[PDB]
Amino acid sequence: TAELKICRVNRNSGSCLGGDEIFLLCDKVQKEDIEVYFTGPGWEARGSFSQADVHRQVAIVFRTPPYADPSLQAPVRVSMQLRRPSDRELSEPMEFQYLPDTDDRHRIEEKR
Amino acid sequence: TAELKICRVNRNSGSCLGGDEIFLLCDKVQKEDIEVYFTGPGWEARGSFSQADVHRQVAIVFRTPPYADPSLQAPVRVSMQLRRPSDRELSEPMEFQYLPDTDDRHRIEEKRKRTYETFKSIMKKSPFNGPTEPR
Amino acid sequence: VFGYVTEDGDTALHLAVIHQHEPFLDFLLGFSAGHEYLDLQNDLGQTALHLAAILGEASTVEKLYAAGAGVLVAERGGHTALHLACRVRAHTCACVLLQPRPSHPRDADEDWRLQLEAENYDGHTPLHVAVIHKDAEMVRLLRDAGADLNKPEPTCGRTPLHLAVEAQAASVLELLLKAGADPTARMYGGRTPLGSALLRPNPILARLLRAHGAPEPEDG
Repeated sequence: TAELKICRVNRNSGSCLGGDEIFLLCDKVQKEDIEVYFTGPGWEARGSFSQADVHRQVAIVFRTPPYADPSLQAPVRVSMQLRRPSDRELSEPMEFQYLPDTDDRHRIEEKR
Repeated sequence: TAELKICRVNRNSGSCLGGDEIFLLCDKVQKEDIEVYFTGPGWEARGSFSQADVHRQVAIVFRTPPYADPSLQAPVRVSMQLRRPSDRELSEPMEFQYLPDTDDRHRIEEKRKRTYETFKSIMKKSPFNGPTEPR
Repeated sequence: VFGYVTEDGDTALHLAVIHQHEPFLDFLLGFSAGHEYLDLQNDLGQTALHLAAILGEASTVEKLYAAGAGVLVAERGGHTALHLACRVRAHTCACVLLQPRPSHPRDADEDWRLQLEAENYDGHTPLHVAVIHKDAEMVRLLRDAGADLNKPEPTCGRTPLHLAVEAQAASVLELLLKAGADPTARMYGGRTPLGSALLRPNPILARLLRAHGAPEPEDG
């Protein structure tokens, strides 16, 4: 069976609020049997995308999920990896850094 | 030479200074025979990348070229399309918009001018007197 | 303590450096020293130090540093003052920062090395930036400072050597090589610096890697 592997991403950091579009290049996958699994100490979540979002089975465009803590005050490093519901296989993890929300959040909360 | 088609891009705008990395998803291409051709009235340029930047011949990661005018003062729409040096074939064009650049050192300079009067004032009101009286 | 701020979030300090007014700067620092006032960030997330670094003013960076300005604070792009220096070739500024803070301000975790591996939001440490910008002089300062020459950036695991190859900066590639950067490192895909250099135009790069014991690439 093909192995799961993330070859490259356009960015490795984003808002703790989630919603950041990520372009991910990988080895051959099956569009109906693949997901982007985010994990950290006591936290799990998946990227958001549809099958139409899997390009020639070698690329995926997805939006990052919101982090556990929306009022993050400092960058938090988590893991990003490909997951196959099929056999529960996982690719080698890739670092992803969640960042605090700029303005409005914490800004109106004793900062500004 | 089946077909040339840009299916998706991560962004359609960038600094007029060039240098923005673009992730471009397309139909099958040949890494040694493909380029990203930028065009506008009286202007052409190519995206910057190497054969190693083409992924499974269905995606390309490249940096945008600098636009003709570095001191752009308003958004300029141009066309972006795949080009095959082989038979000079071109894909349908995709719009791309160059924008005025937000350079650090220059951003500081315009901020300096915009704040001249304010600065003169703050130190005027402060207990601070002024530079040494030149003999 | 003074607390004026412009519409851009710039305090009297930010404006002292923006206006390059050493005399007033000295005045401000006269009190600021040790306070949190020094690390206040305008709306771009920049502190006075960041501004001084961008301007490439080694003398101004020392005053701020001597006064106790935070050296790990990051602006909007996650850039520390050292990161900014590496973008504008501010060699002398990097030098001021790359050593123990000056003793006492100016009256007529305290490991400065934590700056070396600080990473911005692009997943870049200062060395990555110096190489991306083909800055041999800056690479030298970072090397001597003890920066990690093998640190992979996170989009696809490129090491400093991979970046130098992408940058087609042969002299930088060599500096890295002579300093012992492991030419056997592969990015997430598996490609090595040599394998990468082969798909590049400038022949020098491949020659260097070869000359420094870089194993030959594995097909494709």
